[PDB]
Amino acid sequence: AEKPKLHYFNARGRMESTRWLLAAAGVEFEEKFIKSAEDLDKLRNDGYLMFQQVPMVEIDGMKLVQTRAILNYIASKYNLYGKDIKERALIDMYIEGIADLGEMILLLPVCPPEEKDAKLALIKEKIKNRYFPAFEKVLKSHGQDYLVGNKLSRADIHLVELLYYVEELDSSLISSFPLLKALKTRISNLPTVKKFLQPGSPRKPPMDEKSLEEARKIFRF
Amino acid sequence: AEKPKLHYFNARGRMESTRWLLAAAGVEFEEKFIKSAEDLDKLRNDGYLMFQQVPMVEIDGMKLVQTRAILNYIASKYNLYGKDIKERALIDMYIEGIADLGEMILLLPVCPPEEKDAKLALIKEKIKNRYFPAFEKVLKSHGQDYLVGNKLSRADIHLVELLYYVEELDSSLISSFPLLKALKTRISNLPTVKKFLQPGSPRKPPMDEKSLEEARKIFRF
Ligand SMILES: COc1ccc(CSC[C@H](NC(=O)CCCN)C(=O)NCC(=O)O)cc1
Ligand SMILES: COc1ccc(CSC[C@H](NC(=O)CCCN)C(=O)NCC(=O)O)cc1
Ligand SMILES: [Cl-]
Ligand SMILES: [Cl-]
Repeated sequence: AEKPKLHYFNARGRMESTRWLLAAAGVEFEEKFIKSAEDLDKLRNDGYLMFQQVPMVEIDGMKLVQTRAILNYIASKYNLYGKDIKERALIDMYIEGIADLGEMILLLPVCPPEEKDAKLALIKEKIKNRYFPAFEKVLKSHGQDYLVGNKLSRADIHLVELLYYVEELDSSLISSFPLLKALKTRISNLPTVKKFLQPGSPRKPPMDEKSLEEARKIFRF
Repeated sequence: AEKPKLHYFNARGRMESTRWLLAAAGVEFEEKFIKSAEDLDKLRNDGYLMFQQVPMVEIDGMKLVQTRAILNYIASKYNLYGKDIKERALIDMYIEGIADLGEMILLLPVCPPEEKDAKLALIKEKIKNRYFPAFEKVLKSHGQDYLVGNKLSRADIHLVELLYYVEELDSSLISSFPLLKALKTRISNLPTVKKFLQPGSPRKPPMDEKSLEEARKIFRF
């Protein structure tokens, strides 16, 4: 066959959820790091990018852009997208809420500086009052180890990734959600995830000021 | 099975793409209009909104929130999500680019007054240089009447819907893109879509200042 090839810059950004999903599925991948605007232009000029943007993933003869297109494909291929159309609907509903919260956290450092205090507070309010309660409620309702179908799915993976980012933001926020804490523990002990969490995997660190500036350069924003 | 029931306010907003897809599929549906913050609060209190937000669609016993979850389910249910995983990947890539552009357009009236003109100019540059070229290129690649698999899919529907919104912004934007023009025409003449475009359907008008203010009251922004 061949290893999926992930085109992005050397940072979490919009590619990190794909790294998590592939790693969780046990799929070895290669990365080709964009180091400059000229590298990105080369991808564009070569016809690699449908909308002149990355992430792009080379997989199974396709050149897929758009995070959701990439993740949907990987999830379906590796049986992490539930068993039927109704389980998929629960998965999609859950992971779109996850993606909303993740997007708020992702973009926080590019908030206008004058807006940062209020928005961080609103993110924390939403975690405590909206998102964490929603997921805790799902887990409490069925009492099962996984979010959907009593079986590992992408929803468990995407959620637990987000829990690591929320921990980085403020380690107290999960304190009143024992079922989310338990899910974090369980999923982090699955062999593929536990390996990804260990030093040496493709897992990327928090984006520092420098890495963000590098993004600003490469992507012209 | 129940008739799908769409919960939203009486406007396009985030529910319009669902109205388009159900109508195109020939699926009869009902709408219950949120008229006040109090109506929204009742749906929230009563447990029907996973993330305390609408759109919400009651379909097949589910209370589905998140537009992409709703659309993914409807598309699968009505054979508008292609015929295999690789077709779904093209569809997803295409409709995510459509959603990106649609989101820019949706949010224009909520731009700070002094940023709006520049935002519109940027949207127009993206239409002409990024998005319309990408979709024209797809249509020219196979020369067929539909974007994917030589068969109607959700991609054709979401795209043509967007072409109507672009027309409202500036009827000149499509002028250099004859294949998109022709898709607009053909999809608009499909019996179901034709009927949806005619008066007295659930299709919603452009949101005016009065409807935007109602949104501000109901959703408290
Ligand atoms: C907060 O950290 C980051 C770092 C990088 C990015 C940009 S990701 C690269 C970008 N892709 C997209 O915006 C795709 C979104 C599709 N829904 C990109 O390629 N930008 C170049 C461009 O748009 O011209 C965002 C936040
Ligand atoms: C430009 O016109 C509009 C009109 C209404 C809306 C808001 S749609 C209702 C809103 N839902 C969401 O934001 C869902 C997004 C999930 N990806 C909502 O229910 N707001 C209430 C709240 O968030 O508390 C946005 C632009
Ligand atoms: Cl993306
Ligand atoms: Cl939504």
